[PDB]
Amino acid sequence: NTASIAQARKLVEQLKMEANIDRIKVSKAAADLMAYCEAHAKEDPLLTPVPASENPFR
Amino acid sequence: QVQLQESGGGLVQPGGSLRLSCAASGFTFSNYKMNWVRQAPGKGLEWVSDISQSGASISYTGSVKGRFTISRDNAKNTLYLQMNSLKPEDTAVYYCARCPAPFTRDCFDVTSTTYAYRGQGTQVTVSS
Amino acid sequence: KTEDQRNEEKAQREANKKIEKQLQKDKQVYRATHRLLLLGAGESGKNTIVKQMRITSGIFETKFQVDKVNFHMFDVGAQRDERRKWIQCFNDVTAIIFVVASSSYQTNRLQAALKLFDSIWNNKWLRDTSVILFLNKQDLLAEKVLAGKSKIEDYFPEFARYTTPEDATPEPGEDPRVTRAKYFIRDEFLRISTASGDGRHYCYPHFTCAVDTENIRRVFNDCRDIIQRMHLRQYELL
Amino acid sequence: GPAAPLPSPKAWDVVLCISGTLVSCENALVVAIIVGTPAFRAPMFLLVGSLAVADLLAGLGLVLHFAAVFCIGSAEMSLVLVGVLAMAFTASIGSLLAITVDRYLSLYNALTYYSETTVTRTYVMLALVWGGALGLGLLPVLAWNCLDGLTTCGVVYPLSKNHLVVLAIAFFMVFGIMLQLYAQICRIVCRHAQQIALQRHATRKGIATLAVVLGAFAACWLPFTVYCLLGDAHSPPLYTYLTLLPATYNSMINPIIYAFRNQDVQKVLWAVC
Amino acid sequence: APLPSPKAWDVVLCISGTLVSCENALVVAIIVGTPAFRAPMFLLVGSLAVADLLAGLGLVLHFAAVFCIGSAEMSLVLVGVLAMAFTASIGSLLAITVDRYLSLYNALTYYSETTVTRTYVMLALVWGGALGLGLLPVLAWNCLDGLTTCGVVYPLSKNHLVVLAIAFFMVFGIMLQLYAQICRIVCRHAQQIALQRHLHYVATRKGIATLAVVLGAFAACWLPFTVYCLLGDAHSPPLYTYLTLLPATYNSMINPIIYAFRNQDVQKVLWAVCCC
Amino acid sequence: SELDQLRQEAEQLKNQIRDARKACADATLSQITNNIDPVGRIQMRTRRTLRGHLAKIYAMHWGTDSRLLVSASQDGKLIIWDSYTTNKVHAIPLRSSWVMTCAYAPSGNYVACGGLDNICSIYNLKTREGNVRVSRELAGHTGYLSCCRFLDDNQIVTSSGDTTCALWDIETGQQTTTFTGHTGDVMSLSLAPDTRLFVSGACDASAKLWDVREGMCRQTFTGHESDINAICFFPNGNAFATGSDDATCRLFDLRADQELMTYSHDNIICGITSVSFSKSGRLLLAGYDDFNCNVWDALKADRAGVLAGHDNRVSCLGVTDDGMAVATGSWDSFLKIWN
Repeated sequence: NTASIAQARKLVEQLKMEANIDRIKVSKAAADLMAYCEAHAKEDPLLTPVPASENPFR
Repeated sequence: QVQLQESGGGLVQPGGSLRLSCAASGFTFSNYKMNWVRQAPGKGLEWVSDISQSGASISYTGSVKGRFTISRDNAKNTLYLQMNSLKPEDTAVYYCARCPAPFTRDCFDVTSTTYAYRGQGTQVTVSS
Repeated sequence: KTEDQRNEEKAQREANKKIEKQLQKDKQVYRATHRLLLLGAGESGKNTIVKQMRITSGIFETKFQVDKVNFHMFDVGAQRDERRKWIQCFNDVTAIIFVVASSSYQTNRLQAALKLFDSIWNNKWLRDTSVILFLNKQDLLAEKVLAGKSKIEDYFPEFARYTTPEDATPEPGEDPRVTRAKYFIRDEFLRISTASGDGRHYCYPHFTCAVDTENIRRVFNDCRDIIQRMHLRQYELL
Repeated sequence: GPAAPLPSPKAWDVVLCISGTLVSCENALVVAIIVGTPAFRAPMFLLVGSLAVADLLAGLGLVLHFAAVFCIGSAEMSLVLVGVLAMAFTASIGSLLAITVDRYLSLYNALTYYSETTVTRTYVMLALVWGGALGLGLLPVLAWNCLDGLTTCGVVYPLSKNHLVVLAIAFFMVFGIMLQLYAQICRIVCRHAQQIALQRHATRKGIATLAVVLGAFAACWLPFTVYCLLGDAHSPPLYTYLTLLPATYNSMINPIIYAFRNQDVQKVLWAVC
Repeated sequence: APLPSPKAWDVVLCISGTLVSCENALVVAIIVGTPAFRAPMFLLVGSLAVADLLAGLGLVLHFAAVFCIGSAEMSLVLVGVLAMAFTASIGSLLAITVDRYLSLYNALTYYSETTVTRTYVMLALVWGGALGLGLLPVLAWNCLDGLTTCGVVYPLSKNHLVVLAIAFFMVFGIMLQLYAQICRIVCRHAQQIALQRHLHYVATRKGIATLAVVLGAFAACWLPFTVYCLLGDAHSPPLYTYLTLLPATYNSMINPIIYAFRNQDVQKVLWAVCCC
Repeated sequence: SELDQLRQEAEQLKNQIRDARKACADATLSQITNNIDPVGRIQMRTRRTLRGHLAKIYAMHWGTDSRLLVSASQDGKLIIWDSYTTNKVHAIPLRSSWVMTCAYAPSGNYVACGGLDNICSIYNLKTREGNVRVSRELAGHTGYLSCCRFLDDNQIVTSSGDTTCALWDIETGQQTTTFTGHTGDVMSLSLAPDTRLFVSGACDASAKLWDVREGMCRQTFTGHESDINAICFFPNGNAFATGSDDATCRLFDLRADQELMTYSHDNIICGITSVSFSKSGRLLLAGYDDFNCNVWDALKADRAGVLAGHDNRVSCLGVTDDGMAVATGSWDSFLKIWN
């Protein structure tokens, strides 16, 4: 059980790098997601169907 | 996070009865199929027992046949393995494993050396 | 438009025609040649069988020329034991050649082969593909049974009640005891196979030894039977 | 319109008309699925397509023959129509024989079944079946009809006894060929059934389906040919169509056994519905 | 009532029947005399020769009963026996062809000796399907008493004739299919059977093609008669009847030559006998 | 002793991170998304049904200009299609019959293929000779290659079954960078629009974020119950949707470092094969093993639509760079275009 100790040490190292990160509130994240979704809603062919004149797949 | 914790097991006299408990979290215990696999010293993993989704189809390996009982408590999400009349060759490191996909009859890769959905493993030693 | 783009479209159609004419030929080539998987639990003489039928990369491909029918056999190497992901690539193979060592009593490596065979049989996308089962490395099977040093009763508690099948064809010069144990390992695989209904899947047991060379003929008949059984099921019938 | 009346249809004429119309309706969907789906273009599907087009053509010929005998009243048109009806029935028999022989070939050399050889064989089978159908449907039109008044003109006015006898002989030869082919297929299926039964420890399904298909063919086509051989010109007129209804029934039943039972066509039907 | 002398066609029919009877008697003599000649194919060949000899005697003493004294009853029974022998012969030829096909197909993959017993199961069927039929309506559905319909042979009725023709054409289609399957087998597995010949006439493309000629040696003879049985009626000339019955007797003559004398062991017996 | 101490330290840091994750969960996505109006239903129609593949189609990819695509088949052919006119431009024969991934370089010059043969192969489409010839082959990986993507004409990221990811430079041909953090096969990986980061989802029921320059794992996302079969970034590059075999697709956001939405239906026992987003990021598409494609509307986890034109497993599903159409390739050897 020699490589197992090294693997556990690497796991702990990565875990404690991962712990020290900055996290904003979930509400702000949802706000940004919906802001992006609404800002580009007019440029989505799938969301709002386009007339067949501008559709190359017609 | 999907984690499984195994409780019970230790240096015990032969012929005794030992209860091993597998506590699960982070997933639906009802949908999946539970397996018990043991790791002999100096040898690879060998499958021991399995219990299906509902609890109807129960199968064991030849050695543990007639002496091992596998049960599941869906309400408590706890998988119990009951061992009766143990033998010296039964010593190993046990593992409560889960087959990768739910609602599937097949259950792949439960004895591989590197499996994600396997517990840390309790230790069971049988000696005088 | 037609003034400038017409020639470009015409060239594109010509390229399409050439590509389609190539596709017809390699379609004939692809559909003519059959494909088989080579799967091995471990220490079951897979390389011995490969050498017998012979006459870094993770997959090795071998060619056959049996009876003017081209076969390709694929083995898997340098891949980890976790095979729940790449086994789905093999739902179009004619059959999966499963090689099992019958001298397995991991302390019980035979049960590992039995459990793995259950996964292949009951897999969702391997339901259609049949499995050719080669009980291999029986050269020492009679030896240990005759010696009596190792017992299959300890590793398989249901052998003692099991009796020799009436519809059995033992080879000459074979002890009665090894013949019974020979068909006990087969029936364990057969119990899994016959447990599941919905007969799109069938198993083909075949005893094998290292000295044997005619394993070509047993595979050829199995591929003959597998393909025609699939044709039977299409026309109701079987 | 002074006189020139078309006689009113009798009891069995209308039943023949209804049978032909519903046969055409039944086969329209089958041929539509055959042509429309690009996936259904395998060598074996062309055979079912040939049978379907022959059956649909026979039904259309029946309904148009009633049209010619009801408010049309053209003798030459009726001759042409009975000729193309005979052509359609001959094509149906030939296509069923070709379907059986192709199925047996697929069973026999299964490994080599998927090659250019099977496509060439299917093309040759289609060519032979439809050419023979046209040939046997051109004799009762070209010069072998009853219009001259010299020949016997056996059972189906207007059509000579000799052409009818030749058709019966060809049908009996095809019947023997199919009997032997189905004996071969019976041997194959029985061997497989015995193997599977030995493995499990059954044969009812295969015996049932082969018996059903062969009995349908026999009990639906035999009476016409036997009565054709035995019958004469002055035979009772009800027997002309009394034994001709089973021919329409077999033409009706053929796509159910050969097309609907296929899982892929059934799935396409369910998707359409 | 003085019976007029039979015409020349009846005389030549009797003569040809006499040669057929002599040849069949010779073939059965070689078959029976040698105890070693009991091969599985030889039993079917012997049954064919038995039916053939019976037909030959029937025709010969039918000419006898026609030109000598006699009543219609025994003549009727005898012509029924003649047709009975002919349909038995047709069944025997079909059985021989199916035996050849079964032997080739089975010997392609292993072999079984149990089929000899199956031969009996087949043989009786022929001699029960044809033979009994060849006597079943003749004694019951005869048109001599009749006053219903007769057809193209004086004793027999038309329904019997059309039934026999239907059976004949079913058998002909069966044999066409069998020959096609034999050709497919010999073309696909030519090298194997060429190398595995040691453990019936199955050989290279040139060698086995003669079977088609053998099939012709059947098709060219019995086909001209059976079709006529459907086309003709009571008023059809008897000249056509005799001219189309003669090919049947010729086929009866030629069957021993192509099936009995063809085999190598009887050929060795033939050189042994001729050398003396 | 030391192993037990390391395990206890790992557990206590895990508990601390769980507490930190729960601290930032002020309000769920359901409450904030309840106000917005639903899109209702989307009736997607099939336009082009591409035919010419014999075996199953296992991977496909779109070009930068949303005109040319690539599909790989287990038959050993890589077909480059023009979806506009359903012609085929280049039927590349493959050295190994078994292929599991194909990719288009973001310049139209190179294509990449890989599979069980353990070697990723780059084919050049702009050869002077006019014949498509293999340019380079990379064989560093041990486990079967799972997927591959192009950073530019020179760098390629590959994810294989050896629980490692690799970054190769094409000219020199050796592994420029390695990524070893996963405990299982790395099934899929997706690249951020800014190409500085990429997230790979593996069979350990976990996804991991990696930075190409520094070569270390930034954050790990857990919460699934089975193997993540596919994963795709949000168009803005600040979130990613992961689809697994537990019949549930999850949405994760990087900054909160936790899940947000749990798209699932009680009648869905079938798993997920591939996921993708649209240009606006509103509509998301996810393939299923039950031969249909379910389209979830935006965030409320309501099935906006169903696309049921396939007969077998849908293996690849991709949305064009301009969002005109969605291409679904399944195991029935048929690749369809929907819009």
